[PDB]
Amino acid sequence: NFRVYYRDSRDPVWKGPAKLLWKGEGAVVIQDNSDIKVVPRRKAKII
Amino acid sequence: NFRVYYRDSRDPVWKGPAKLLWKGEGAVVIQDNSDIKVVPRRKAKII
Amino acid sequence: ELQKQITKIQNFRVYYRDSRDPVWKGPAKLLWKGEGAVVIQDNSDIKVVPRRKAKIIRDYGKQMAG
Amino acid sequence: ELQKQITKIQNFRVYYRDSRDPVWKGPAKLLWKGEGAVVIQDNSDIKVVPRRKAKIIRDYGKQMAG
Amino acid sequence: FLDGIDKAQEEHEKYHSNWRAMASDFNLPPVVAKEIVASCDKCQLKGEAMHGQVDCSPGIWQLDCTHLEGKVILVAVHVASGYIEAEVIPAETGQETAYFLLKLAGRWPVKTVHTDNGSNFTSTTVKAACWWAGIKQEFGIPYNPQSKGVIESMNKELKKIIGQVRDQAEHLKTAVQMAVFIHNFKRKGGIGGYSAGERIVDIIATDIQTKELQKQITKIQNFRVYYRKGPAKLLWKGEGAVVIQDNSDIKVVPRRKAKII
Amino acid sequence: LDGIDKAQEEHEKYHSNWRAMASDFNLPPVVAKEIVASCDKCQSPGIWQLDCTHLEGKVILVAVHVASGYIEAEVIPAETGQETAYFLLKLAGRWPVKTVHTDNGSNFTSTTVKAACWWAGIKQEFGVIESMNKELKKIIGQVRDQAEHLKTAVQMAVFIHNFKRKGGIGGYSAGERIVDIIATDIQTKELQKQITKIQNFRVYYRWKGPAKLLWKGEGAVVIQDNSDIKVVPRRKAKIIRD
Amino acid sequence: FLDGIDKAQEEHEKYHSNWRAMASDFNLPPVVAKEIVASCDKCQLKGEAMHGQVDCSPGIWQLDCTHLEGKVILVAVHVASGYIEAEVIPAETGQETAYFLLKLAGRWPVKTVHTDNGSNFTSTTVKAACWWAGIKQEFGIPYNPQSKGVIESMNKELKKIIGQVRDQAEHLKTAVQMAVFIHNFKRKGGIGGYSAGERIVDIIATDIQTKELQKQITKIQNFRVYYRKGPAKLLWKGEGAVVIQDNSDIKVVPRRKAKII
Amino acid sequence: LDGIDKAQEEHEKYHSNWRAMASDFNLPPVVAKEIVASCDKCQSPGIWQLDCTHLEGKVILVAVHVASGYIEAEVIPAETGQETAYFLLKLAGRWPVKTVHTDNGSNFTSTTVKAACWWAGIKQEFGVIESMNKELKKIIGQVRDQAEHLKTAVQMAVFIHNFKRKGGIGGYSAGERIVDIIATDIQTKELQKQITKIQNFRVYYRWKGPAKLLWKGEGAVVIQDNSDIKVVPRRKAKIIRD
DNA sequence: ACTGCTAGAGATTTTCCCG
DNA sequence: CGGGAAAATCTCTAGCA
DNA sequence: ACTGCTAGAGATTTTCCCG
DNA sequence: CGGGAAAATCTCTAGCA
Ligand SMILES: C[C@@H]1CCO[C@H]2Cn3cc(C(=O)NCc4ccc(F)cc4F)c(=O)c(O)c3C(=O)N12
Ligand SMILES: C[C@@H]1CCO[C@H]2Cn3cc(C(=O)NCc4ccc(F)cc4F)c(=O)c(O)c3C(=O)N12
Ligand SMILES: [Mg+2]
Ligand SMILES: [Mg+2]
Ligand SMILES: [Zn+2]
Ligand SMILES: [Zn+2]
Repeated sequence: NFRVYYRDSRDPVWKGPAKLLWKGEGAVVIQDNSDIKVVPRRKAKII
Repeated sequence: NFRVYYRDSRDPVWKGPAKLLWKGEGAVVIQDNSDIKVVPRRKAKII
Repeated sequence: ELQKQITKIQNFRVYYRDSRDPVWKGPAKLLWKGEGAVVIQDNSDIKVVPRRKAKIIRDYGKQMAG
Repeated sequence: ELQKQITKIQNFRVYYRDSRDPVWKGPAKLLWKGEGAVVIQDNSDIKVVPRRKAKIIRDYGKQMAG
Repeated sequence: FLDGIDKAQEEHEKYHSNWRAMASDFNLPPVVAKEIVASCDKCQLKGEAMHGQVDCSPGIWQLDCTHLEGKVILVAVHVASGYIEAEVIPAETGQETAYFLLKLAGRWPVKTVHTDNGSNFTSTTVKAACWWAGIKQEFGIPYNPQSKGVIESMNKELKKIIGQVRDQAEHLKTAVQMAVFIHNFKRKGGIGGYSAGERIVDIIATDIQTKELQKQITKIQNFRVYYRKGPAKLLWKGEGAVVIQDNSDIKVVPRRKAKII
Repeated sequence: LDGIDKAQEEHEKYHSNWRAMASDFNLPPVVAKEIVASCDKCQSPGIWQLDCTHLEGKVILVAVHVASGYIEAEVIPAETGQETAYFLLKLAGRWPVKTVHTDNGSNFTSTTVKAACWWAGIKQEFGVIESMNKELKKIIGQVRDQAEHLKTAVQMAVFIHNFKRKGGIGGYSAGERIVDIIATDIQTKELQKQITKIQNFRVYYRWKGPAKLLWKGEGAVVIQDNSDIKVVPRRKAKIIRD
Repeated sequence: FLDGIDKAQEEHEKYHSNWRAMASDFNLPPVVAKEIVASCDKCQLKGEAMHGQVDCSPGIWQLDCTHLEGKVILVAVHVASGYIEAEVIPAETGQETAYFLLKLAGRWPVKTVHTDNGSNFTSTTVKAACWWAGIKQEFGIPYNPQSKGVIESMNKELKKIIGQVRDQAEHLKTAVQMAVFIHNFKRKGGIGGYSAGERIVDIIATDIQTKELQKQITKIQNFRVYYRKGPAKLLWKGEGAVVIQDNSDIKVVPRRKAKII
Repeated sequence: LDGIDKAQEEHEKYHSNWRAMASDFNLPPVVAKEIVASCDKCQSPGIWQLDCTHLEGKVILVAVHVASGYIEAEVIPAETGQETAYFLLKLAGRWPVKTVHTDNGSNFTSTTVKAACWWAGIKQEFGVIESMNKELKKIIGQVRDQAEHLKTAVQMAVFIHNFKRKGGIGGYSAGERIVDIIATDIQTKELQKQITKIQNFRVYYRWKGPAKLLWKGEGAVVIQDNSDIKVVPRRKAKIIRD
């Protein structure tokens, strides 16, 4: 399992940690609180 | 002699041609109509 | 029969990119085309590239200039 | 007398950049310091660098670790 | 390092030092300091420094709206070639966008369209137009203009050309069509030294020609190759190598350890 | 190189065009073009037809690419010169238009259309058109119920005609045919450019008299002299500009 | 090419084609097409793609104002080291900026300050403060933030650190001072693996030490070197090379063709 | 390497500290430090003094670095704990402050100052200060006419004291002296870090008993055993962690 | 006559450790 | 002289009105 | 489960041309 | 095989809400 810290959309404040549901080249799908989200890999960090 | 085409300051429209008075690393001094101006070399083209 | 078609399909040129390299690699030699992947021959190296990352042309300027 | 001072001034490290290269070059060996220019020794190459483009340190971490 | 670990953790809970500071000041191995930093939720404030790569299949189009002199210009680009279409539309409505996309689909083979989440692109009319024309809509990540970089760049380019021809036209629609003409046929460059129109013609013709040629090759050349496995389909044998496809995996093997039936 | 004489024999007997010779015998296009241009026994993509159709009280401007039958049709608010000029400018920005044939109407003669054609470099001249314009009306009748406005039905009909109707020798669609034709014309233009660039040179070989250069290869130079094509080594030939 | 030149010029006066398009379509040499493009005033719309490099002398400071939660933070940075100072000021006035700069000058050897053309930095009070303290003011190109990139970046960094410590303080001035502390002494990196405070101490001490050492060397070692010229002053002889200074030009010559007196 | 025995002889006779030995004989600092630490015959930068000065009805908080006499003085609106804590936090963010000595005043004892010192890791303890505080008043009297407000005059006096007044053995200024002292303390801290890192290792050479590692060079390993320092080849020694 | 930079996250290249 | 592991360097991005 | 790019201006590296 | 010149490639930036 992984921890995801992300910046969602035009919001300077970083969220996290979120569960990584899917990883691709250039983006990821995260579940941060029964809220599935898709984030560019520029705006995310996976640990 | 040289011709200088420049973008002066927060104005999208390009001016020119102007006489090159001085050339340095990263900037230039131009005279565009009895108006001495200093422009970054990012915003100028010398021919 | 088959050899002519194979030579013709090898006459096509492919431009491609890798998963993390933003620059376009030169005109590789097309060897095989499929629904999702393209098999190319670039500088003695046989590669499989995603179809999503490949621009396949013929280059008509070079074909007319031998 | 003079040789000790010359060795001491050569013990200083210089980081520098060239007129159009944005990356910093490694810790060259200081040979001479002046008002406007600095003469350095980087990888068997003796160079003259503008003082405006040079950060001259000693690196006290490396001095204490021979 | 246990005691040093407690001191480093207590110091980081206050100053949030980077791994180098705690490695230096507490005699810690770099991995331990990096772990201490990575266990802090307040220190994860940066993403990985890379960009993605947009799809470039021959059927992909990118659509956007730009604004100029109070007018709205709907601009579409063919990603593979750089070929553009642009229309000055009275308003950013679903009707106008649906009409533009339906007219574009009837002039070129449009398979998928990549747009942002603007209200005009997400209307039910545009959805119905795409459904009728067999176009797949792909909105990427909301508020991520980079996913449409191609069309965005074209916006820039288009406006640039308009600034060069605005004095030759009395209306902005005429200048927009002149700019489309100039970009598509009067600017050469790119992969093949082409213009956008030449390049798109090459792309589409190459797509159809290669598809038919490979169809003929596969119809005629039928073989089964065993390497190291099951009956993998032969794809291309030559130059002391065999490219095959075993279980939806196109792989290259040396000519050795490969028998063709 | 070895197939030049075979190419001459093939053209003398079978009289094949330069593209077939270059494909079969693997010759540069300039050599095959000059082979077929040396036979005194031997010796369209850019034309469009414009028309107007009146349906349900509205005007539809239809442009047909006649080499392929490719239709581009738009409903226009009024049959005026400004609308025709705008339509022509759009057409010229979309496709390589060089000639348009019109029926000497009031709108097609106006000075705005003349100015647009002059700017876009289009030549104006005053049964493909009728056949396509009737097929378009048939398709519009078929698909009228699927749309509310007439313009949407017209664009749907254009889509169906260009990509959903197939026929001819090879069973291709109008879009496929027009891309093939335009690609062939691009090849023709590049070959003409190559010939024009090459024709300003002269070659001295073995020295013999001035000769016409055909191809400048990596390790060979193909030239013509006295209506005969010969290949000479690069070091054995000198090329000058005249 | 004369006729081709006239056709290319007439075509460019309408479409403004790039040099490749006119080279391809009119059989022109690339230099001729490039000249045709370069003679058009309407086609000069791009500058050279490079960045400059800011001065990095040990006495250079960069000052800027940033805003956070309705408060104004005046931030100064030492370019050589990355050492920062920051104060929450009630207003962007000449009085406050002059006080800040006068206090900064009395704590570190400030020689020149690099600021933008904000009204607070260009006031007569700041000018008088700099004149009294012997500081040279350098406003670069107006509306060019890149010339102050260092301080601008520090702004970013400073705010980042504040976002990590805002919960530990009840007031923004306390959080700003905590952020200054953390940046200056709790973050290690850069050229020497230093913190900002360690690096600035090293820079200043190295400056004074090297200046005195070279003064002693020049006082003791006095020689005149003739190469190939006049009596050039010897700078450094060693490793089969001689660095000298002839007529305000520090040049390196081989040990050969060099006589030292 | 060859100067180790000479270093021991020099310390035995002249008793020179490790820095002078390392400078003269070109030894790694750990070896010279262990040489001077092996002589049983043988065997401040981070302290500041805070005070308050009342002048013209206003309060000036003055912090003096006593190793150099470096003054940092600010006029504060009120003699409260909050102002003192803010001043201390600024001082600690500017310079490496480890200890402050105060006169057990009401403001210096308040819980806000205690919290600030705890956060910044400063130890609080309850004639340099008086001398500097009188010199500051003298300079303020000199430069009062050059400014309107008292705070500007105080900062001008601080500037003059730190950089325009010179004295002592070498004729340096307070700023110069404080940078030298802080640089020396940085060197001391890095040497202590190196010694602490190295001390967790043991060396077996030639095998002999466990030994203390001193330096790990490129082609040599300097160790100590039985109160005697010896250099052995890298291949001839094995290093383990205990 | 003046001038983008900085710190962190991966990825890849260099060096060290003991055979 | 050589693999595995670790340290060092290179590449590259957001944010700074 | 998705993804920065594009065209132009210098600068530097490769290829060609005739000895 | 080799310099000079020209063509090709590499590097890098603004602007695209
Ligand atoms: C209301 C719709 C839907 C949701 O988002 C908004 C806002 N937006 C913003 C930009 C923009 O930021 N351009 C600058 C830019 C920056 C970076 C980059 F890589 C490419 C770039 F073009 C657009 O282009 C755009 O079309 C929109 C838009 O349409 N909308
Ligand atoms: C009224 C004063 C005087 C005249 O100019 C204005 C407007 N301005 C704009 C930015 C700004 O654009 N930051 C973003 C950014 C963009 C690029 C880059 F390289 C660095 C960057 F920080 C500033 O920081 C800033 O201080 C000012 C300012 O102060 N003023
Ligand atoms: Mg956009
Ligand atoms: Mg700023
Ligand atoms: Zn943290
Ligand atoms: Zn132009």
